[PDB]
Amino acid sequence: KLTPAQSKNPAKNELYLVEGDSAGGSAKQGRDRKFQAILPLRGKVINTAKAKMADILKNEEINTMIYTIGAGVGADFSIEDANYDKIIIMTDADTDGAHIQTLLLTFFYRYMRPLVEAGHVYIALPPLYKAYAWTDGELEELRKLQRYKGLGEMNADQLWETTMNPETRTLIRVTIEDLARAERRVNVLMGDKVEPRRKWIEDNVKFT
Amino acid sequence: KLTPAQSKNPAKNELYLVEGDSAGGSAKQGRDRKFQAILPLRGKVINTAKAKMADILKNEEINTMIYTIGAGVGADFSIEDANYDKIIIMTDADTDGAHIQTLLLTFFYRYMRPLVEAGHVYIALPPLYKMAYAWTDGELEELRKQLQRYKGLGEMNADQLWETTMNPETRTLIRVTIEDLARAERRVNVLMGDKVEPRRKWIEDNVKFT
Amino acid sequence: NIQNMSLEDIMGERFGRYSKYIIQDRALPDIRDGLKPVQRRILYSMNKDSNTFDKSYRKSAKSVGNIMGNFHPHGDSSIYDAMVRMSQNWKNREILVEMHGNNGSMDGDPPAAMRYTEARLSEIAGYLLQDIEKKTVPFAWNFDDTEKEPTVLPAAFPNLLVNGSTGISAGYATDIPPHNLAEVIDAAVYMIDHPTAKIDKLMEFLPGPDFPTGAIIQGRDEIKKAYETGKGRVVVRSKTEIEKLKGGKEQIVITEIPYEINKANLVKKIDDVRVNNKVAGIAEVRDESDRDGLRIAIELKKDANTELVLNYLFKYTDLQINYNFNMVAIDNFTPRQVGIVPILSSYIAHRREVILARSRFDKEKAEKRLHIVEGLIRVISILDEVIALIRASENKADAKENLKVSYDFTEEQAEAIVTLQLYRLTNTDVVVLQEEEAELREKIAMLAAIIGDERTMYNLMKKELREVKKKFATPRLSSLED
Amino acid sequence: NIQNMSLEDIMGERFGRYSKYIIQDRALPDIRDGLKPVQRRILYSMNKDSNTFDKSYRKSAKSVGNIMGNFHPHGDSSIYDAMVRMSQNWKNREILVEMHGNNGSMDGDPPAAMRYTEARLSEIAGYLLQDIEKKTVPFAWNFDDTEKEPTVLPAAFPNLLVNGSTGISAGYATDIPPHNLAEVIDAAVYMIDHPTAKIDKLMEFLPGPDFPTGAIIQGRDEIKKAYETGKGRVVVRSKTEIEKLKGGKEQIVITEIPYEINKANLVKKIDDVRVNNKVAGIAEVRDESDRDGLRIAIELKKDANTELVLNYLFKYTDLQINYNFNMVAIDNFTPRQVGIVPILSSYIAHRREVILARSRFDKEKAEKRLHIVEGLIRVISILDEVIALIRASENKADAKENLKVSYDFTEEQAEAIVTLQLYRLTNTDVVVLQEEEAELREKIAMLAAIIGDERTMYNLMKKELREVKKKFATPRLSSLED
DNA sequence: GACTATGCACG
DNA sequence: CGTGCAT
DNA sequence: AGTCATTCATG
DNA sequence: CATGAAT
Ligand SMILES: N[C@@H]1CCN2c3c(F)cc4c(=O)c(C(=O)O)cn(C5CC5)c4c3C=CC[C@H]12
Ligand SMILES: N[C@@H]1CCN2c3c(F)cc4c(=O)c(C(=O)O)cn(C5CC5)c4c3C=CC[C@H]12
Ligand SMILES: [Mg+2]
Ligand SMILES: [Mg+2]
Ligand SMILES: [Mg+2]
Ligand SMILES: [Mg+2]
Ligand SMILES: [Mg+2]
Ligand SMILES: [Mg+2]
Repeated sequence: KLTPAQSKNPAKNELYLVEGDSAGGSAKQGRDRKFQAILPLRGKVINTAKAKMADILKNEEINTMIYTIGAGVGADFSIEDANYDKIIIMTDADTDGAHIQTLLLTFFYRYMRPLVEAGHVYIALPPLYKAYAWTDGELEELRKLQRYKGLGEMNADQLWETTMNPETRTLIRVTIEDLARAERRVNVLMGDKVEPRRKWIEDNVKFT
Repeated sequence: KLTPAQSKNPAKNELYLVEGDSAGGSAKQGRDRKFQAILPLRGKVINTAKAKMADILKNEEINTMIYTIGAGVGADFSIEDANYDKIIIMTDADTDGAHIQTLLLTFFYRYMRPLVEAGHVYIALPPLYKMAYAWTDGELEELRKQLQRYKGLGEMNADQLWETTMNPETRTLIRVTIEDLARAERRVNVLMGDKVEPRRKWIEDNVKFT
Repeated sequence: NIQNMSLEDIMGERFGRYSKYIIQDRALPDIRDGLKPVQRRILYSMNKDSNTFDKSYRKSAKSVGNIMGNFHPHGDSSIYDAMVRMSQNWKNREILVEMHGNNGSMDGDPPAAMRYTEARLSEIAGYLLQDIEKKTVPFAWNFDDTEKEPTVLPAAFPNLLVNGSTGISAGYATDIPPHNLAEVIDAAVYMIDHPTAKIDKLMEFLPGPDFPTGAIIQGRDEIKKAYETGKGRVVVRSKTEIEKLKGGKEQIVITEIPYEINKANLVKKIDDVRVNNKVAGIAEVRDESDRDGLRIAIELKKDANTELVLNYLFKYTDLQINYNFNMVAIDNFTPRQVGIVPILSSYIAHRREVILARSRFDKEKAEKRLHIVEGLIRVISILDEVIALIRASENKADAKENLKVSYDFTEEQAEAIVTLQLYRLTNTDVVVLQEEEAELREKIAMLAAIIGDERTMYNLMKKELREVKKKFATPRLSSLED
Repeated sequence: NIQNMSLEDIMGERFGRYSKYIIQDRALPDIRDGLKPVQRRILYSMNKDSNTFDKSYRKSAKSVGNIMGNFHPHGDSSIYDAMVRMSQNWKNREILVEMHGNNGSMDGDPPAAMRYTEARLSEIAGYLLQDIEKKTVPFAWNFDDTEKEPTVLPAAFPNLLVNGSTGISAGYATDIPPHNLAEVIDAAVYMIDHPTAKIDKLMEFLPGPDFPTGAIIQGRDEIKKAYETGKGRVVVRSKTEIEKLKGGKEQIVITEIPYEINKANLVKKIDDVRVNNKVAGIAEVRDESDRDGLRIAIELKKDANTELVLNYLFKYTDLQINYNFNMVAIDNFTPRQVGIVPILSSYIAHRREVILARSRFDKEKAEKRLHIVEGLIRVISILDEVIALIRASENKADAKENLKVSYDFTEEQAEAIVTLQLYRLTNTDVVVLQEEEAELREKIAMLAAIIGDERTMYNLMKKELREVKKKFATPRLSSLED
């Protein structure tokens, strides 16, 4: 399922979780094969806060992560026997991209906390415009435009320099700050109960 | 794979071999459930004159016509045990439709001669035009007196299909008869067989590129 | 090179970003035109492209590809799937897309793939788009900032109720059943007249949903409940008949089944009852639906309690099901649960905006011309000296300046005058122009009045709605019981 | 209700239909533009839709669907696959389509689905279309019978040789390797001067194929056989180098591989040699290729016969292969096995027809305009009389009869004058009209000369081909040996 | 949104 | 076997 | 060219 | 368990 790094090296080696085969393929091309592996996520990732742990485990995307990271799941989980120094979630800069980042994160919190609390889980920041700009703010400042509809229409030369190059890339580090404020947050947004989510949405989402 | 007829009757029942799922779907919809079955042929059919009987018996479509018409294949072929007295080939009127027919026929010829020779193997002629319906440019212009060019089967709508091609009353239908065993063995090998040179020749002799 | 963010914060911006979008911009219909953004884009694009009921069908893929490149940046499959649905007459009370080719069945088999089918807008769909070209609805930029697309359609009929919507978002879902076009309009007309109409009275006109698949809807009490609050649970039961067969045996014959129900899967499940003998008495189950009738014979055995069986199938299959109103739409960019009242308020408010906007547009056109037409009538009175001034002018710019200065023409007249073709100098007839002046004056008065009198405006609304009804009205399919 | 047909008289008709069609209009290139019909449709279509190198990329699905609806009545997937290939710079020497996104790789992996990618014509493909708006090429009706499409393109360079073709039909197949643009033009240009050039002289200009993938080509003698008869067997061998390593170990590095060969598979089959110890001394195989360079490191063991290992990889893998020229193409509606000479002549033949057609078109345009410009010069000296006369006329038609009768203007001149906009009476200056008249006369003279003198027409054809060479010429990639 | 198998000719 | 337009 | 799984709310 | 726009 996955395209692996050339050398096994739990100290440099990075796992790129890419949203879609489209981008999955542009990453295989754009990458540095020595220490960079690619694992496509084909479809919307299961929700590990809502699903029965029966199904949760009979799930292809979920199996090949437990098994591609090689540390096992839950508390049977040994961070010391890991396979990657970094784990990078690279999605489209769209909303469904956001949604996928969201489902992955809850899985890594629910079932591999060591990793999130160890600061090994990151999130890529692809550019939104083309010099390159990430914010509608740093754009008109660059007016001194090729709006990226998704990782798709980026070309390996660009993807490398902009977002995969360890020397040129911006890269968000996921960090549990308040264990209890984090469990509440996750369980409201992603849990079985609809009503509190709706409430949250009303309280926090500004429709204008 | 196959959409069966609602009632067994190796005396009325018909098998429609349809090019592709789309038209196979329209056929499911347009048919008469009681006596018309549909067996979609999805893709170009294996060449039974070129390929090795190994690969041939391993070909999904082939196996699911033999085990559908229920009479086995070759000289182990029992006509009296057929399931349909009418096997109808329904393709687009395009060239690749003309191709599929070419390939299906060389199958029945080579592996169910008893069937073709008993006048049981048919070819459905769908309409090319609608302005009523016309089947040949000639039959056409006569209707232009006192034109939806059907690009293929998947563009006709189930009630139209039934009226023009599937309804045993309102339909034109070619019957495939053998007239010269030897002269129809020669024509099949030139066209569908391993050796390329004779085929190249036959084209140069018979096809007018103008 | 690397920035930390809290799990609590990262999950915040992400879910808020997506929640808002999938709510405002995907799963739930606007309350006025009743469309989800994908459907609007389909109709607006096909319409832009002239792919309309009165012209040949286009290949579905041409349409789909155009939608995808100009307006809706997503799956060519989703777009197609959406387009196919708006053409299935067993899912839409009044279909907005006409499709040539296998586009499905109630048996729920796949439609032909995009490469095979052909589509065009239906005539009624045109009515959803009516007057779009007269600046009657707010436009925004497409994902590209390269072309403007409409945010709501003019909706010359109340599509949201006529066709329904459904309906899965985040924090919110929607189920709105379809209704009879004639009934819905009758209510809207009654409410135009009586803004304060109570649900009880409105239901004299709009007694309940009307599925395109007919059948029986039971539950007047809950229909009311639903029209009041947007939620309610109703029963939908299949049209049945009993046929006496040769000597002792009876046959249950089904002719209409519940909306959103797959004929094939039903027939299977009813036969699974026979095969399992969960209830005693079934001899055979036969789907006998041909190309122009729905018919499922359930042949019973001799001495079989035919009420017992029919009751059992009603309970334990989809021969009968409960439909749940959960009418949520987008009003003011916000999700909102709504009943029959705010729905027609919104519609009517909307048609008001459209009719106002439309009349402003036409009036501005009649005026711009009436203005030119006045100037031309003047020119004739002084042709020789106006030609003389142009002869004497240095260029187009200058000529216009002199026309203004020497004869008080306005920029707009000076431009008309100066860009007349020479052969116009042949004419001397002021009368035709004066006739046009008159026709234009009358037209502006009529338009100005609509704009300036709530009543004049509302009678227009009513007039137009009634025309829509006279034209598209069709009988009920679904019967009502309690 | 029925009508019988012979099994012979029917496979005959059916197969002849498929035969002819798949030969003329699917699998084999036209000898002049070097395109298969689908390829020509993609090009002609994108061009009509203004989707060119100078303008934005356009979502791929939009181009495909338009092609499918207007010209090519076949699968969206076939059309896209074709379009993708035209954009891969490891299959075409000179790519005709530029594409944003994953369009594949030499590892044979799949390109991104049509919904993800953007595309537009490359600058050079524009030269394939140059002058199409100018009635320079025979058109025909599309399947719809609703729009005309070109049967061949103008081809401002020889695409059959430059990009190649391949190539599977009924009774015939085609394999034509790519060639260096400049070399091909150099050849063509020579043959223009020397109609009877023989293969040997042509080979001083066109020495052999130039693959986008590079590498070494061995077989001068066979290249000649091929350039003479259309068939030939030649050897292509990968470009290698030997790097020395620490620890006394040496290492083979591959940097160019043979055309039409899958890097990923090649790497496996080489590693397979190591695994099976088929030759002694391979340590490890590594594809070290990255976004900007192909590199396969084959690291050997210490004290290992490096020439032994390299010879084995050449013989027993695809590190070295045989390319088989089988140049067939479609000349006067017929499949024809052809060599360098019928090709280049057919091209020159075609470029002649185009250039002549072009010049007739432009001459007619210029004549018409000159004619109007001549009348306008006259009108200036009688400006006032002409105005007076038009004023005196009753309507536009009468104004023209007056202009003719009284001043001997022609219909076309009179219409021109009479439909001049008033402001034009301010640009009353003969000298710029007299300058246009002069440019026009010159232009007509130059074109008449082209039209009525083969030497002058070929000299144009040579000027132009050389401009294209100067503009798009690039260095050989593949080196030669015998 | 990738995958599965055929035709056709040619080493 | 693998190519590339087709089903 | 059909097929496979997942999100999201609801009964 | 199925619904319909989305990966
Ligand atoms: N019986 C065959 C098994 C594999 N298969 C394909 C296929 F692999 C690819 C394709 C395609 O790539 C393809 C395309 O449009 O590109 C179309 N088909 C369908 C034949 C119509 C394909 C089919 C046909 C359906 C079943 C058959
Ligand atoms: N992990 C899943 C196995 C089945 N599946 C589908 C799918 F069933 C349908 C679809 C679609 O119907 C579909 C569409 O565009 O309509 C797209 N996909 C792809 C996710 C992009 C689908 C995928 C995704 C690939 C693998 C996943
Ligand atoms: Mg996306
Ligand atoms: Mg076809
Ligand atoms: Mg889908
Ligand atoms: Mg029930
Ligand atoms: Mg394919
Ligand atoms: Mg070799």
